Amino acid sequence: MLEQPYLDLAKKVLDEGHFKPDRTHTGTYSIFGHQMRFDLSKGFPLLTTKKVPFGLIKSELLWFLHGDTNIRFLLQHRNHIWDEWAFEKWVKSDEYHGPDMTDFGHRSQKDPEFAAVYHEEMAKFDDRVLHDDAFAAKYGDLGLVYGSQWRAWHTSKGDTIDQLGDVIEQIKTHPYSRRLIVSAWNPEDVPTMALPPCHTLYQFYVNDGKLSLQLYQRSADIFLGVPFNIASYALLTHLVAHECGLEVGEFIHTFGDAHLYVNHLDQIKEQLSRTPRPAPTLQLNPDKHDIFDFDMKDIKLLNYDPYPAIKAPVA
Amino acid sequence: MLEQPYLDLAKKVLDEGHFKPDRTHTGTYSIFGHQMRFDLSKGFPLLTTKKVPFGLIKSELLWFLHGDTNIRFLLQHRNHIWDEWAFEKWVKSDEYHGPDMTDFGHRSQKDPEFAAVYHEEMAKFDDRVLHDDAFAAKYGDLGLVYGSQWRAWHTSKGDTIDQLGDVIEQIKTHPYSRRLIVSAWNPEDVPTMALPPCHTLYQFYVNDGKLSLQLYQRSADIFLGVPFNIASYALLTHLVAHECGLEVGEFIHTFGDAHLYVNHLDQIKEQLSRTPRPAPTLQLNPDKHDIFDFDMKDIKLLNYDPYPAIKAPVA
Ligand SMILES: O=c1ccn(C2C[C@H](O)[C@@H](COP(=O)(O)O)O2)c(=O)[nH]1
Ligand SMILES: O=c1ccn(C2C[C@H](O)[C@@H](COP(=O)(O)O)O2)c(=O)[nH]1
Repeated sequence: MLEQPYLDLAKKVLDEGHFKPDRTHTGTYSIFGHQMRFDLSKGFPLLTTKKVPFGLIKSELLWFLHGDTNIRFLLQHRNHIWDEWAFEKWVKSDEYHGPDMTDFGHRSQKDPEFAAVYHEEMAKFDDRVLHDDAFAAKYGDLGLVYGSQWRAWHTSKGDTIDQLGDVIEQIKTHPYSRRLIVSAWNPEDVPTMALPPCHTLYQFYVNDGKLSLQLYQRSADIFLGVPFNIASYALLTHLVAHECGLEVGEFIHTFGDAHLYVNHLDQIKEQLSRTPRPAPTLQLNPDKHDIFDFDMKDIKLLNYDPYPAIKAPVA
Repeated sequence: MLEQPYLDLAKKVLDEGHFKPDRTHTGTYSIFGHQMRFDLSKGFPLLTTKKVPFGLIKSELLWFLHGDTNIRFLLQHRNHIWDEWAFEKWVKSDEYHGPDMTDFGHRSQKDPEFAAVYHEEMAKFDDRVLHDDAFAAKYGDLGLVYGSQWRAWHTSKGDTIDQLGDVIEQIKTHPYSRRLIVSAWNPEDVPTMALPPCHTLYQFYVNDGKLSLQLYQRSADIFLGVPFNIASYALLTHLVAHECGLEVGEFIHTFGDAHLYVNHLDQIKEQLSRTPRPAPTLQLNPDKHDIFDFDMKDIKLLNYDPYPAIKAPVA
């Protein structure tokens, strides 16, 4: 059905998987080079064989579209995906006096109480960001995330480029350009970076009255991370169709290392026995139109009827 | 056989082609999103159903690998592909006194003698670049081509980054990195550019002892331009295997708008009736090893037995 392209992508790695060590050797089955297409006029690519939080997808897409870099917008939308990127530098200088949280990702995972001390000093940190302009301003700002790469590229001779906002004036005035790319990869500040962008680039395209978008994902954690990535970029494809006064066609996901983290093998076999359900259908607020100054309430998901959720081990 | 992935890519555009105007409306049949793989241990992807100049492929790849930007290296290797990018600014100021060559690409195409005056003032220009250091230095330097993007990215706080030379120290010391990308797309100087890079990026990958490379081509002229692109990047895949002391696996070509220029339809039907011949096999000089300071003589093609050539109308 609509997601069938996803569930085969997980079976091919279950058959071509080269075991590849990486991580800290930790374990992967991977393929290199894969492309899967979703026809967004049949429905929205949110999985029906795992319940995926559409709420944490739109909160983050609209952080991206507002051009935002600050953990504070996400936290005051209960969406906590980016938190330890900034809870990481909290565990760094000056005011960091007290607990350990020392490359903590490792020890909460293996912990009775290392994790709860991790878990509390983190909400200490979080309801701080929510509450003082100076802490928030200092440590809640990640610097180089997608809102800053998409809406403010940093130039020599200091400017900021709005990459997004210029390819959409470009899709309004020249529908047939093959130069409609946004690149989240700047190669200058990429070794001075903690997580090199994974959505490296995407490219839109107008065929007869309708818009599509293709994405180069440099590395994708098949089970835990692709469920979420398919709907973030098939959301943005509906939103820029919205603003360009166009119709909606295809979302093409193309992949570099597509992998299955090894600690995740029993779980993805379980969803692999489930049978699809019909996918939801997304509609968007008709009367506001500039997506950049949209809020949660203008995006709704109807008839999402998921299977239950499959809980992680994480990546 | 080995190239069979190419000839089907031309038949799918002959069946899915949306006619798309572009050019100056001029004419195209295109698809959006396509991926074709070549297993480089069966042989080299140079077409056997068109004779493709392996000589103009390696001259240009080694310009790229030397980090060169100057029409002069290519001209003193009889390879003239980049010439009118710099013959274009010749038709610009100061010393440009005399002929017309005014967006000339158009009028030589439709010309009795507009073209020969185009054709002579161009060799005037060419054996000039070959002969004075100042003209050559001034107009034979294109500025932003692949040697300058691959081997000298331009940073804020003026440096130049060697993108290539760092991912190969990276493939020698960390074979399993999914962050091995080179991007030829800088989004700052891309509207102040005549031809936005078409090979936007590529990404290498080490699976068990062997190297592969995947390429995102933003726009590719199926008949006249892909024959050449497959062997330029499947050359570079053999050359960096060479230097990393590794083996050779796959070349994955992934595509954005793959198109068939309309003036080219009878010609690509003709090659489409030909039957493959076995592809050549490339060997490289064993005893020199740093590819960056290689010359023509270290790359040889054996048993290339092509069909005849199919002459263009151009793109
Ligand atoms: O939603 C997400 C989150 C993470 N990753 C990945 C891919 C790898 O598992 C890891 C990044 O590691 P590198 O590929 O950058 O080493 O995170 C995704 O693909 N999607
Ligand atoms: O060897 C080549 C030469 C040119 N092009 C292309 C693609 C388009 O035909 C044109 C570039 O036009 P834009 O896509 O940049 O508009 O040149 C290639 O793909 N390969």
